[PDB]
Amino acid sequence: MSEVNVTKVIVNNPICDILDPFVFTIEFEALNKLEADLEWKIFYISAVNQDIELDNIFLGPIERGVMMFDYAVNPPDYKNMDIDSVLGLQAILISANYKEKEFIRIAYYMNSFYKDMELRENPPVVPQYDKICRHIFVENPRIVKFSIGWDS
Amino acid sequence: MSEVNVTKVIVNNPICDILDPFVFTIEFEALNKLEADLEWKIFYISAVQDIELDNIFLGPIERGVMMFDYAVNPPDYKNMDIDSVLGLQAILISANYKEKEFIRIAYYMNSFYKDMELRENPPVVPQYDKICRHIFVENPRIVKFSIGWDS
Repeated sequence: MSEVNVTKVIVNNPICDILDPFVFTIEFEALNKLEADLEWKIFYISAVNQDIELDNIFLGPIERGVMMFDYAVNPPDYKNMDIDSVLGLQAILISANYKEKEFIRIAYYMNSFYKDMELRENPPVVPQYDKICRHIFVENPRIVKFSIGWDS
Repeated sequence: MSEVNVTKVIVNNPICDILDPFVFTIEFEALNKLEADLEWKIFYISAVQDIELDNIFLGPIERGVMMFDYAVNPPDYKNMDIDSVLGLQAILISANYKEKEFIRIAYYMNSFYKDMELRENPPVVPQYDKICRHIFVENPRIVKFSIGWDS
């Protein structure tokens, strides 16, 4: 039923400071030309409280064939977030949409923690976001596909 | 009663193609000068026999702190069981003195196809250039052993 198959997702900087942008290399194959653009979104998932949309971009026109692209998005504003959405188990999710309907989601768990062990053992009362790093679990993508309408 | 303490181990390229060398940064402190060299080995652990990837000698050992980078080449995946290539494996750092092991540090790792179609349908002939390993860095498995030294 799906007109588009996602063939690759590369997490380019799986271990980095949390202030660094998320960078993905994404490959997909269109089985048919589509009249409209594909919409790719990135979501930050907290405290595994609501999901934060990091960015959304449109790609088109969509011809039959394979396309691979780089997608860099900025991190959310950790200063205005619950500390549990900053330190601990989080997730990052790629969402693909057509005509405002999601047809696949790919998410990766990630652990966020202070890089230096003493601050891990004794976290300060005021967080120091410049010394926190995320570790994305690239070997375990969580995928769900959805039946949507396309052009017919 | 150990004369040498291992204070840091950093896995420099924890997520990479399996054909890339393993690179470690290792820090240790000798509480006393030692008459002989330290021997550091790296082992590839299958089906989580073991393959010794390399061994190097460091010396002379003076009292104090030393940090060094240790790069070793991967094993010959073409002559290995596919189950020793894809899946849960391990990589182990071994430190020895006078041919006696006094500490071992190991990390689990998952190795998987980067392309989703080959992940769902792995080929009968492996494509090692398209497999990636993820070394599980925040869970080091350490065991220390009391050995004889110089006294």
